This record gives sequence, C-alpha cells and structure tokens, in this order.
Amino acid sequence: SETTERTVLGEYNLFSRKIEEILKQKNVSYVSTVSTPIFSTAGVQEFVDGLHEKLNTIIIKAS
Amino acid sequence: TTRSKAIASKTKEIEQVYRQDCETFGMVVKMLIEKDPSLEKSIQFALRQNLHEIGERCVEELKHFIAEYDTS
Amino acid sequence: LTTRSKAIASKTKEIEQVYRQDCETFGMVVKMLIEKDPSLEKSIQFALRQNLHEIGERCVEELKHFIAEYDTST
Repeated sequence: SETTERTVLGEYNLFSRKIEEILKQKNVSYVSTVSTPIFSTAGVQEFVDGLHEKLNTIIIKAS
Repeated sequence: TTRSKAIASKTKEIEQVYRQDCETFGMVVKMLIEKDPSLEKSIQFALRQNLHEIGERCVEELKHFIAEYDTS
Repeated sequence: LTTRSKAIASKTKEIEQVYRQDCETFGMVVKMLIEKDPSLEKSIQFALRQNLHEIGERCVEELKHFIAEYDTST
C-alpha cells in the first residue's frame, strides 16, 4: 500500500536525475532544491450541480 | 556564467511543476485505490506511463529553453 | 442582509469552489489514466464516483458544521 507513493517518488527521482544530466551537459550551473513530492496534508458537472442543490437546501432550511 | 542564474531559475520552476503533477497523480490514485483495492497493482502501469511521459515533456521544455537562449 | 446570512452564503461559495476544483482535478487525472490503460475504464470510473460522492457529503457536513458553530457562539 505504498506502491503508489513508491511509484511517484521513483518517477520524480528519474526525472530529477535527467534534469541534472541536462544541466551538467550543456552547461555548468548549480544544484536544484525542490523538495521531493509528499502525500499528506467523465462528466463531473452532475456532482457540482448535486452539491449546489444540497447546499441551497441547507441554506434555506437555515432561515 | 551570467546565464547560469536564468537556467537555474527555469529549472526550479519546472521541477516545481513536475513535483506538483506527481503529488496530484499520487493523491488521486491513492484515493481511487482506497475505494477499489483491486486497482493497486494494475493502475500502476497507467500511473507510470503518465508520469514518465509528462516527465519527458518537462525535460524537453528545459532543453528548448537552453537552445533558444543560446541563439545570438 | 444579516451578517449571518452573508457568512453562510460566503462559506457556501467557498466550499463550492473547493469542491469544483477537486472534481476537475479528479476528472483530469482519471481521463489521463484511462487514455493510457483503457481496460480500466469501468473500475476507475466507479472509484471516481465513489470519491466524488464522499467528498460531496463532507462538503455538506462542513457547511452544517459552520452553521452549527455559528449558532452556538455568536
């Protein structure tokens, strides 16, 4: 159940190493410092509309 | 030289964007799996292809920044 | 209108913006997942619906919490 995290971090590592190969190759420059990713604090309009109605209902009941 | 600053700046930008794409894909996929556990293994292929291809476009984006910059 | 009506209305608007953001993000990610492995279309869609529903309900709970807090301490 860390498979997804392990996957995403592995992708990010491969990416940042390829970024470093490019920077070194052409040419020089220095060390990046973006932290590694972290995971903690079709039509979708039907869900938006459903929410909008439940909330209007609540509001009305509230007065 | 003088340019070193500019390249480093765009590289930080791109890394930040890619890092975000990563955090988002993983959060969504974890929640999908939370609801449907049989996805945990099989979804990895689609996650990995997406993140690999996005990675390359980001990489490509940096190269075409270098090449354009060094044109004069 | 009342301070309190305005507070509820704004809280509602904020929750809806956050929810819209989450729905569009879920939908974007799932669309790319399915483009890459279409055999997953049905189960991913299902899990999508589950998530958007549960988050929907939490939004509803959030608004009730706000009203209840406001009407017990103002």
